[PDB]
Amino acid sequence: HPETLVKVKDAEDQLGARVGYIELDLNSGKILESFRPEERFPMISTFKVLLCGAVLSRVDAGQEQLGRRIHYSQNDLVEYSPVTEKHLTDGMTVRELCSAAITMSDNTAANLLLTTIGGPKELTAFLHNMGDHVTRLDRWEPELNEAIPNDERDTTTPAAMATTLRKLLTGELLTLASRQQLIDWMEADKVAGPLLRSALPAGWFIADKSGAGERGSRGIIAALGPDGKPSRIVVIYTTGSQATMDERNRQIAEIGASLIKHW
Ligand SMILES: [K+]
Ligand SMILES: [K+]
Repeated sequence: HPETLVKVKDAEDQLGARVGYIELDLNSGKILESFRPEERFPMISTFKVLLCGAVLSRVDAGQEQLGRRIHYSQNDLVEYSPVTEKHLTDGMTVRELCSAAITMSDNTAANLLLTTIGGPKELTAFLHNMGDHVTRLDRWEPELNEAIPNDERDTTTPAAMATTLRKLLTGELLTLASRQQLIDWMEADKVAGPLLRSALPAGWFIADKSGAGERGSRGIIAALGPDGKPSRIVVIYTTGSQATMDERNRQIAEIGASLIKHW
């Protein structure tokens, strides 16, 4: 609904930065509303859902086991690795790493998983192979969060990310076991606290992944809907703002409040 575009525009006024937005019908794939749908924005941590989608695809193809244990060392730890920093000696399984990466925003976990699939180049190849010719991952954590103005490395567009997430959560790319495992990881409630979840009415379903990077970069991807069943995909990104994290969060939430109101 255009009333939501009013809020997206208000957000740009408040943040002094670009905001990309898209609302997609989960069932049909029809774009319901958009703002800067084909402009690039850093994916930041939202790329982790795509990463684990590629991991699950390999599990489906028998090239990976969710129960496989991976050991690493202090040499592998990068900034913000809450789960991995405490399993240096125990190691972690592929399943535990995807859970840590998606639900706990663990960066080392994402790097370990990137290594298992062949790195940024293979994630990008995976994306292209499924029809996403826009999204690209070029670097590892933490450099992929640089958000350099006008840099296309590690970026997506609201439209590409929304369409790719729909394909991952519907259709045939993943087996039902994998689709649901991906959704379950996105449903866990740990990170996306003050964003779209804060605006969600009771009984509504939401599977999401938010991210924050350098230079004001922020983003969230989500599948949500009433009655514990998702029916739409929403993708919001912004980069370049000098506003506080709290200010950026409030704007994203206000956009969510509007989307819900005019559902
Ligand atoms: K290393
Ligand atoms: K989540």
